Amino acid sequence: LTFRENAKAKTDHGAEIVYKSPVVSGDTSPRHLSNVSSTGSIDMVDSPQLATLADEVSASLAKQGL
Amino acid sequence: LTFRENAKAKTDHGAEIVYKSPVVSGDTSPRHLSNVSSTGSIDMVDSPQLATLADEVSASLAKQGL
Amino acid sequence: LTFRENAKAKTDHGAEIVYKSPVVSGDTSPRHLSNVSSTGSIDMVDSPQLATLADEVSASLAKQGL
Amino acid sequence: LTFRENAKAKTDHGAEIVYKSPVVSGDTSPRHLSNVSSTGSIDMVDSPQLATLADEVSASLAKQGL
Amino acid sequence: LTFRENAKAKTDHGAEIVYKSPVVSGDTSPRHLSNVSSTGSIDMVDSPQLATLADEVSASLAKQGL
Amino acid sequence: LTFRENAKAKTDHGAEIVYKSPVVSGDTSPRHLSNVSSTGSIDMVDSPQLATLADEVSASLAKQGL
Repeated sequence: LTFRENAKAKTDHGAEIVYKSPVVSGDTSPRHLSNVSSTGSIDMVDSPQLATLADEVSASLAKQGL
Repeated sequence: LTFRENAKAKTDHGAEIVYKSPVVSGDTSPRHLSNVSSTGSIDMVDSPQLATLADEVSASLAKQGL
Repeated sequence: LTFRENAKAKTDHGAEIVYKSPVVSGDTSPRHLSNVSSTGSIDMVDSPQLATLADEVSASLAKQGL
Repeated sequence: LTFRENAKAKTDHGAEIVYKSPVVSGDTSPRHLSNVSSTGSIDMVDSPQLATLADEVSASLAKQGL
Repeated sequence: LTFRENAKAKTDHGAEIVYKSPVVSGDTSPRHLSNVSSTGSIDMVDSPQLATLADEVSASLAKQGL
Repeated sequence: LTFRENAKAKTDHGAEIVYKSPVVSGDTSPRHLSNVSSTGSIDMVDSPQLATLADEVSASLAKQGL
């Protein structure tokens, strides 16, 4: 009884072989990927709060969040 | 009884072989990846709070968060 | 009874072989990766709080956090 | 010039107050949460490999992983 | 100038107060949480390899891993 | 100039007060939490390798790991 498994990359006359090899030359920058699984929760995810009150502000409110 | 497993990369006449080898030449900067699993929770994730009150502010409120 | 396992990278006439070898030449700076598993919790993760009250601020509030 | 900040929980005639206090009476067991940020990598995450060859096995292969 | 900050929990006639106090009565056992940030890497994370060859095994292979 | 800061828990007629106090009565046993940050690395994390060759095994291989 005989079994053969072969995985082959074969080149004559001089060129590159890339075998099971991830190559990343480009710049990689995914931004703001939110994966959320929530039950019964109060979640602020990727949800920054910016408030500015400035230059002669009276009797005034910024209300943010939950 | 016979078995052969072969994994081969073969080049005649002089060039690169990259075999099972991760190559990263590019710049890597993923930003703000939030993965959240929340049950019954009060979560602020990746959610900075900035408040400025400045230059003649009276009787005034910034309300942020939870 | 016979077994042969071969994993082979072969080049004639002189060039690079990279075998099972991580190569990182690029700059690496992933930023703000938040992984959160929360049950029944009050979690501030990657959620800094900055408050400035400055230059004639009276009877005023920045409320942030929990 | 006056400011008053109040957070109040008030009870007449005898009952529990739970204030900013996480309470977990249930059993907590999240299983197999994989968070993966990958660039140019060979990653096996949460990916066990089980191989059994048993009881009269001849000239045979189990091939797993990357 | 006057400022008052109050955080109050008040009960008449005898009962529990839980204030800024985490309470965990349940059994806590999260399992197999993998958080992975990978660049240009060969990572086996939470990925055990089990191989059994047993009871009359001839000319045979379990190949696992990388 | 006047400032008052109060944090108060008050009960009339005798019962428990838990103030800024972690209470853990449950059994705590998180298992197999892997946090991995990898650049240019060959990492086996929480990835044990078990190989058994037993009871009439001939010309046979378990290959695991790297």
